[PDB]
Amino acid sequence: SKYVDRVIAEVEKKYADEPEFVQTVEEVLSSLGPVVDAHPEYEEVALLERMVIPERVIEFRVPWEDDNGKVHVNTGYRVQFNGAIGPYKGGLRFAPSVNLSIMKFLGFEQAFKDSLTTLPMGGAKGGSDFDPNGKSDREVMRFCQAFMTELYRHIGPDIDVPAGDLGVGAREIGYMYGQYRKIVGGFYNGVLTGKARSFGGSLVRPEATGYGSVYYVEAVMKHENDTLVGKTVALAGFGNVAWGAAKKLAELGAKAVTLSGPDGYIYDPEGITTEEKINYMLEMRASGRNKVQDYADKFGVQFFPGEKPWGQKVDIIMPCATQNDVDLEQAKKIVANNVKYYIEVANMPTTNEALRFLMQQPNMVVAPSKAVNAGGVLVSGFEMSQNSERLSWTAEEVDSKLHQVMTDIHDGSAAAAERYGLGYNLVAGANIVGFQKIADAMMAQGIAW
Amino acid sequence: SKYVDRVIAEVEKKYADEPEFVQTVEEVLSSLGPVVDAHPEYEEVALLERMVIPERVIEFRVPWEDDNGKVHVNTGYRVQFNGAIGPYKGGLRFAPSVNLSIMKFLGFEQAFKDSLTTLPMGGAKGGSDFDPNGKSDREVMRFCQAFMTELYRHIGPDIDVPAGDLGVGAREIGYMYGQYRKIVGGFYNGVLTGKARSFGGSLVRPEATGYGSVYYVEAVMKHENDTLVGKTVALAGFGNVAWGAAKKLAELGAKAVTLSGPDGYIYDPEGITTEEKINYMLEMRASGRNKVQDYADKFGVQFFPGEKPWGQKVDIIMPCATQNDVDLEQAKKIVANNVKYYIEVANMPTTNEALRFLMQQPNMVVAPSKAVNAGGVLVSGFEMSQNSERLSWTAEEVDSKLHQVMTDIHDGSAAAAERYGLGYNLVAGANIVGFQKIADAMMAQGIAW
Amino acid sequence: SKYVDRVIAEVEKKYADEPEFVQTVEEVLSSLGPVVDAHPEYEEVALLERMVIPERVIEFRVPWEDDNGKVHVNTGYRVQFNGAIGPYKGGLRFAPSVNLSIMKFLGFEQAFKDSLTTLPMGGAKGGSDFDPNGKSDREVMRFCQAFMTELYRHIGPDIDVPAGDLGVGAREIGYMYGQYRKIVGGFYNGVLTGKARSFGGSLVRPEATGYGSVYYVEAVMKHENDTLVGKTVALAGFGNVAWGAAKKLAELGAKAVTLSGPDGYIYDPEGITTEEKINYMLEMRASGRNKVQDYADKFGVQFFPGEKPWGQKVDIIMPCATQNDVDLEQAKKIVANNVKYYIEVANMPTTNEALRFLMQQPNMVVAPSKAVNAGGVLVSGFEMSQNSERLSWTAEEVDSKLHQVMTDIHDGSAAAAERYGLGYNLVAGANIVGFQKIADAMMAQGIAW
Amino acid sequence: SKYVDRVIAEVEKKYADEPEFVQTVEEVLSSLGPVVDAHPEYEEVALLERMVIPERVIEFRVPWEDDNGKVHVNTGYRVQFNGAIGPYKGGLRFAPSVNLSIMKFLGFEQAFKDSLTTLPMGGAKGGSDFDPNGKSDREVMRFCQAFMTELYRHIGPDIDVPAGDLGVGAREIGYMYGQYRKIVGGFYNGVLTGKARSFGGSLVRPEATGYGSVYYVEAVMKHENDTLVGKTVALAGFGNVAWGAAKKLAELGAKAVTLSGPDGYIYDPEGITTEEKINYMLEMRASGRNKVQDYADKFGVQFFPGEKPWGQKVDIIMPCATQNDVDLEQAKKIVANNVKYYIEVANMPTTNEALRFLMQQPNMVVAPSKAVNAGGVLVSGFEMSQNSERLSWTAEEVDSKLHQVMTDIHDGSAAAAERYGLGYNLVAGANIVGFQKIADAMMAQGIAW
Ligand SMILES: N[C@@H](CCC(=O)O)C(=O)O
Ligand SMILES: N[C@@H](CCC(=O)O)C(=O)O
Ligand SMILES: N[C@@H](CCC(=O)O)C(=O)O
Ligand SMILES: N[C@@H](CCC(=O)O)C(=O)O
Repeated sequence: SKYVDRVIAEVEKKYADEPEFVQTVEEVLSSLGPVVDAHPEYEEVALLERMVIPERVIEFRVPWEDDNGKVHVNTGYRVQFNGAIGPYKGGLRFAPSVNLSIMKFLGFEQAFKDSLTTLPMGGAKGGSDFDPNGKSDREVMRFCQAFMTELYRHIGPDIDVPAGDLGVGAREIGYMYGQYRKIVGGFYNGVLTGKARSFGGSLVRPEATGYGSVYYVEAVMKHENDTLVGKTVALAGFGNVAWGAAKKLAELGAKAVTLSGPDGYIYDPEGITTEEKINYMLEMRASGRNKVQDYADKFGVQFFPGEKPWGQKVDIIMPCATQNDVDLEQAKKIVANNVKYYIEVANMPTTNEALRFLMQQPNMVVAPSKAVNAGGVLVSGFEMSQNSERLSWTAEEVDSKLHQVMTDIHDGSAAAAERYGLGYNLVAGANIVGFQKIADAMMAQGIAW
Repeated sequence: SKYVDRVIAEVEKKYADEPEFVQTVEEVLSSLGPVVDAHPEYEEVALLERMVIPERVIEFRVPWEDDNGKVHVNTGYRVQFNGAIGPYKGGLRFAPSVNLSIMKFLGFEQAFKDSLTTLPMGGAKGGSDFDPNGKSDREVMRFCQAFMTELYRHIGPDIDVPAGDLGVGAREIGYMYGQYRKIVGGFYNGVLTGKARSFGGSLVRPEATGYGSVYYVEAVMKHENDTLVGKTVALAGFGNVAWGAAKKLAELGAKAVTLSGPDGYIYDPEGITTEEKINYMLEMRASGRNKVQDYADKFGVQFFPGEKPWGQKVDIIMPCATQNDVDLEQAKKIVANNVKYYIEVANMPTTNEALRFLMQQPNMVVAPSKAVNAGGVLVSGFEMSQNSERLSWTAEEVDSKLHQVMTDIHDGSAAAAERYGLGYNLVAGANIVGFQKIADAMMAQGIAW
Repeated sequence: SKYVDRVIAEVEKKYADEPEFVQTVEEVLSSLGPVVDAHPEYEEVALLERMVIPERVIEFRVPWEDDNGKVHVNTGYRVQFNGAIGPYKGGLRFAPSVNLSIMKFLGFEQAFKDSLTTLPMGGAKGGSDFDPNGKSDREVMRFCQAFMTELYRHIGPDIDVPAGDLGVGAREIGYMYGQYRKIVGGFYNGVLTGKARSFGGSLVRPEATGYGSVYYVEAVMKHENDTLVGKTVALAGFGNVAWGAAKKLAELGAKAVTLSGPDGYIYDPEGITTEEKINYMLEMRASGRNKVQDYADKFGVQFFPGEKPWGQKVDIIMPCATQNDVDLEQAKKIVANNVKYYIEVANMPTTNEALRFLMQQPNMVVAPSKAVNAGGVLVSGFEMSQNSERLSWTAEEVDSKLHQVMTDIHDGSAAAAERYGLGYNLVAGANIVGFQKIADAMMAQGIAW
Repeated sequence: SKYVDRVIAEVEKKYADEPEFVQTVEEVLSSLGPVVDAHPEYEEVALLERMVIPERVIEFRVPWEDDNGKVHVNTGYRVQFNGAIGPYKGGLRFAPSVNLSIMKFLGFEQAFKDSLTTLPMGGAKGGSDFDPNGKSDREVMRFCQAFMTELYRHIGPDIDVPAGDLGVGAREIGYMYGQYRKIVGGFYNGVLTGKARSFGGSLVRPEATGYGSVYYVEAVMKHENDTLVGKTVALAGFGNVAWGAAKKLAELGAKAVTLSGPDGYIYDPEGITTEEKINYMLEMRASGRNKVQDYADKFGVQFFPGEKPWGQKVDIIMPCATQNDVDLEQAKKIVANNVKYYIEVANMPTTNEALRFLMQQPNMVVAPSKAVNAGGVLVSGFEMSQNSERLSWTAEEVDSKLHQVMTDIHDGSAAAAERYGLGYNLVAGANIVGFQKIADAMMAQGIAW
């Protein structure tokens, strides 16, 4: 589509200094050509040009004092990218690399991911260049208070609902929420999600991302007249997502056979499928040692230091740890191994070069992270519902809806790709399904945003 | 000061992509060494590190529709840099070059300028990459409405009071204000300054910047046991500031002998000192022709196309038009001419290379724009007072205070430079006087911002 | 002006059921032809069509309980007609005849009157069909509380500042204000004017309307190379306005020779010029007897029952009591008497037939009430200034400004009439001066309201 | 008055547990008998019963963390006692004895004091049982932030304007204000008074209480056909008030001859009348040593440890330090000495027994602190005016109004006492003048508060 190409070119030029953002826009917009060409009305109201500029961006100063009385200064961000279909929604990331480029790219993708859930959630991202590494609990608390002392005026249960991400977990959400309720003088606990149960968090929260990713893979098997049962799976990490996936894979008849750490990776041909094995991951996580070897030492399984587990021959690859984990190098190994299922779980775990490549392979099934990991934000949506109803749902209620939605995200994507003649292209399908709802809403709302 | 050098280095690295901002910080902070070295307490509360990061930055999407029904999208900014001593305050600039770097640099300087006025005004800057050139009146109106539809929630008479700048005049202020009062449902006319008289603008508004700059030069003459009477002056432009200065120079016994346009410059040895001559500038401005030749055609005076008037031998140089007007090339001519008085009137009309150079010259007097052009923002402060009192002052009241303050800005700067042993360095003096009030306020307010 | 005629015709048709409003619009708009014909731009933005429709109208239910526990229901109004040049401003009228027509007509005229003061005040009117006659003090208090319990959300010191009118005096203003400050939880005493001194009322309040009307007449004498000294004056009423006028006439060398009541009128060839005489009016007012005879009984002066004092031969006629007091019948007597000065003081004290007639008389000077009685609202403006400054001015400060403004309202009107070639037509002049400021502001504010 | 006696009896019974409050009510109400007996209408609307119950009381939890990371908990109060004539107004006291009783008594008296100023200021008091003694600057800052994090929602420039008192000075006001402006997102610097100049404090602030007390004494001399010149004066303390009084006494021809400290008192027959002597007080204050001996060591003047200076024979006694300083014991010495002028400067520096006693003495002049020390709150009122006008007044403007008002507070009190036949009773006169304005306002505002 000439219209699409034109917007990408203008973006590339205007936001040259924001490489991460430019690439994401290109990647998403480029898959929408067929849809946009079928809707000339979009161009007339400059829809794409509007979409690529966040509704509102806020940056602010965050001075705070350490345990020694020294004053530090960081910068806080919240990018409220698109609120056409629900209050802004998206996690908070505290990491020294954080800048506007990275917030806009994650925030643009968040809009598409949130649109897929089928719930009324807009897209946003925020965070700070504050580095939680090595800070005391008390230091993290004062930072969170000073961060919220400004942030509170831009968010709220019907406006913008943040949540956790890298560097931001239950603990930080708790401290921010305490400051919020104090300043505002009321409860409004739907202002943040990822909360502890005592003040409104949802059951299935910890399992959400991981289980969700397995329900999606299940819908993939079905599509392909195949089965999870018996399948082996390579994971990355030993964290939350990895824990949740391993757990549900095992329950489903499958088994994970690898985990990974900055120190290397393990191989466990038996499968991280026991209560004892599965639970230990929590331990290692706890431990704060940050080494995957511990599992190998504990269970007496292979530990290959300084190596990715992308070389092992398995049925399914699920990268659930960090960005740009799988590169060309690793993709080629995966290919060579004749792995059919490549399922992104963590955010942007694959480089593009790697992605196109995997995508050129005819026999392969490639699932994009914005769809596969939607389970967590989907449970954040259920948490906002529970908070608005002022009650809790049972675990069975939450898990059962989680399950039905993840299946629909898969099926919907396929149907959409197929409709625009793209085959079984889950990557473009996720983009298309996500874009359509947003477009419909923006077109109906007129030219205001 | 090691502390100062350290903050400049961290700024240079962190905001590499914001060259204009980096340079301004270096230029201002570097002159404060003596003051900072005398106040060790500043470093303990990380004062400079706080100061260089704006309290709050807001960017937002601005879709709007042209006379033909085509939809355009621009981006709006408001950088609320420092509000320690008054509501945020600073102009709006509509120009296609506008970006965050430029907003932060003008907004950082605005804090120092506003601090010098002696009135309670903080520092901010905002605007859009919208280009008013070639737009209809109706188009500018719809843009201003859509811009304000988001902006209103961040400003207010006690919070942030914008005003005009490049691309933003009475007309735009009028349209934004109409939208504001409609959305908010009340009067609150102190929300913007630069208003027309019918709805609360102040007398002496149009003359403000120009007259103020002449009262300052007057205080310079006095300092130097000299006199305006008889002096000749090179101006740049034929606009508002130039008009106001010429006018007051003439009244004071002096006379301007040049004006300037993108087309060249004129020389008028008699002096733009008559009602007829003086008033014609308004005409040319009106005319929208944008040519200084008109004056030469009209009055039959020299017109040197494609040339700056920096070569003419005069007593006083007052650049009142555009940035980086006076470069090394032009400074060397000025030097060669044995001009003692170089008085910046327009904002950053001189490059640094040019500035250091002029500043190395022992016999010369160099006045920085943040002090010299304070007259306009000073009248904006009087306008907020009048609006808060719900009455108007007479022209004599406003002009008489304008006069006394500009004298004090000069005298104060000198005294300050002298105190820290810098001689009669009006440039560092302006920075020091401005910084001190802000520092005092931030130190008293604690570590919150 | 064809444009003017067209708007009047559309008004007449659309608001047929609002006779009082239709007539006022016609009367005012018809005098603006020359101004509108000189400004084609007005028609392009449909300025007059906008002006004739109030920005906002609010009507509301007012249940309240009497001293016997019976529940009564009345209706409350506030018409916020035009706020282009200041917060809405205008009195509250409690009378059983009150309806929307009457509120809109008084509110449209209030905009023009407020514009003449030269202060930033918009135009509004409000009130209720509640009848204070025969109610207890306690009943009036509960009514005022219930009326304010809804009204408070539409007004405020920067939004809409009501004040007294027929049926609403200091006492009612006090009760409404008490309810306001309780609901809102703060002071904000600039929300209402006409307050008692103890909580922010202004000195010269009681004298305001009356004195103002005499300062205006003074400017008329000057215009006409004449003098107040020695002049005799027919007043109507024995109330506030009459009291204030008599008082200042006497001080100025003149003397009133009549007063009036529903019972008839008195004639006092000596002049209501003594402390004893002057003060007695207050008595009669107090007395609540409502009879002008009391003065005649007390001072032993003529009392002609059931008669208007419009028949007495005097230098100046100043009707300061009720509407449509002076009719054709009375105008013809005035004419026959060769009275040159006819000065409306009370609101619409003359019927139109009467007005045109007086206006056709070549030798006569006719002053419209919107200008002549501006003194009261002008002191309400000074009260808002004092409240905003959080201090009181002295009586001399208030009276001296009152005086200078009333002179300017006269002079300005004359100059304006003369400019559009209308002669010394104070009636059209008041309309023109008032309209111009409002137009300027609306044109500058764009098409929002 | 039976009505008065009845309200005192009901107060005594209902607030038995609040001794300080009960006594103050009795003391004030008992002097109002004559006024109340002249206004039967008061009893009908239960005016006194309303007056003795604060409009609103707020208490709140204040957790905060010390320099060692230990968590402390204190309690915060704000009693908004009466807002009939202006926003609530009154200081903040941080001392371990603070409780509701003490807040209500100081807050009830504050209403009467504020009413005397003639400015629109209501009456309030607040504070905490937090003890600033021995805390670090950083600790006081965190406390002030946590205190304001709750307090901000109850105050504001038009609602309730706190200020300093025991334990709360410029430094604490600065820290609270910084937190306020951060939470609220705007300037609103009129929210607190006693601010540093850099962010809106008024000139003459430090001198205010002391100078004011001397202008009042001056009006007393005049009343009594006497003179300050030559008079000697016993002060108490070496603080702010003492410094200000000594200073102005000296300028006026008088001289202080004593100062006092917890360590004893000094006698300086020459007079603390030199720049050197006067300025040294600041030193001692600074020093934080808390000993008056320093002055005696420095100037070589008598130092009587563990003794009050109430025994020295002087013309005028001005207790300017602490409560219940002058007891029966000290009063008897004063009496014995034939001192005619007893002028309370500090708050409640005299016990009642002592007060009645002094008051029974026929030849003596006794001035109550609520009137004499009104100078400070009067300058706080001028500061709110300056902040609302968004400018500064000169020192001469502030001092000259200070002077005229203090004279009026004296004269007004005398006239009032005399009117109700009480003689020259400055104590009852202050109560009566204060009560009358408040009563007038409450009666006009109806039964809402
Ligand atoms: N950080 C997760 C959770 C966000 C949310 O729950 O709002 C994400 O990227 O979706
Ligand atoms: N644009 C002018 C005016 C700003 C103002 O009046 O706030 C400046 O740079 O100062
Ligand atoms: N009722 C008066 C006073 C209104 C006011 O003071 O706002 C009028 O018609 O002007
Ligand atoms: N604490 C002083 C000052 C209070 C104020 O300025 O509001 C008093 O008791 O009056």
